[PDB]
Amino acid sequence: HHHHHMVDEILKLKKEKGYIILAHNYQIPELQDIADFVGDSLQLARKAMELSEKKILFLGVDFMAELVKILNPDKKVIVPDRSATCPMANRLTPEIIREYREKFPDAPVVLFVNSTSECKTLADVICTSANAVEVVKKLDSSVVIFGPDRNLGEYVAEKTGKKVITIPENGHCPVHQFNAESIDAVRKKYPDAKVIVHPECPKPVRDKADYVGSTGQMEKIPERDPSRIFVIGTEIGMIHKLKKKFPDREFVPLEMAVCVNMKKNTLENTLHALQTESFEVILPKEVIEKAKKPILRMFELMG
Ligand code: SF4
Repeated sequence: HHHHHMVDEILKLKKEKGYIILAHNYQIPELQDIADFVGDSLQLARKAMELSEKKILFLGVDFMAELVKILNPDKKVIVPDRSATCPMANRLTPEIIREYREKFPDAPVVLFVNSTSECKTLADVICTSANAVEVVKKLDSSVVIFGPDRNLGEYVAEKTGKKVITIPENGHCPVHQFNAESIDAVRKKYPDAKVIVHPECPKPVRDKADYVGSTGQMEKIPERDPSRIFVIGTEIGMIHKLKKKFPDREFVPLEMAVCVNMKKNTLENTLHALQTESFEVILPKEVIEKAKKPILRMFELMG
């Protein structure tokens, strides 16, 4: 295979230099295939608490790389592209969080994992798409401040019956803005297919799906649902993941949806990262100390 040179050297350098490679489900297939662990944000966060390797190469976006670092302050965490980020986070700021705390006195602040580490220092609890409902359900409050994703917060409100105040204004993931007409059309094309969508999708898409869940939840659905065809409403990288796990099922994208930031990582720049052991993820010690609290609370509210 024509990529063999990069694949072979990545595997050699990872072993020689003592790295574990963690990747998100939206990474390109070629990178998923060289990673030691590929999962959703919650699975990556849990893996980050467990792993023993002294050095971590993380393949995803910066806020998750930083979460890995927060949980492993004394390990070296590197990423191949230091600009890979989630655009939804930048609109959420400390000033907005403090404004809303005052506006809603005793409402806990629940931040989605795609948020700056600075913002996480101000959060009561972190969540991911997988556990947001569970986290908010278990909190001792009928009102929560939630951000940055409005769709996820609205889904949480539905599922919990609680008041969810979303910050900032119109925070959303462009990748998951499918139109529900795509579900109508695929219902006609494949009448027995099951439609699985991400909770970051807008409400009419969520409401027309058979299942709503994180990418890790999506991967578990075929363990219990014997359907021959699944239609997948999330970023295109998950198709490869699902097809690998379940070669005897068919996975159809709801629409083509690409996260440009997730695609910044390539075989070439991942090789360069292992050659140079760059770019290290570095945070102020104060940020680690403060942000770890709501991250650890997330795990306390699950189990
Ligand atoms: S897919 Fe959406 S929410 Fe996830 S990193 Fe990309 S822009 Fe952010």
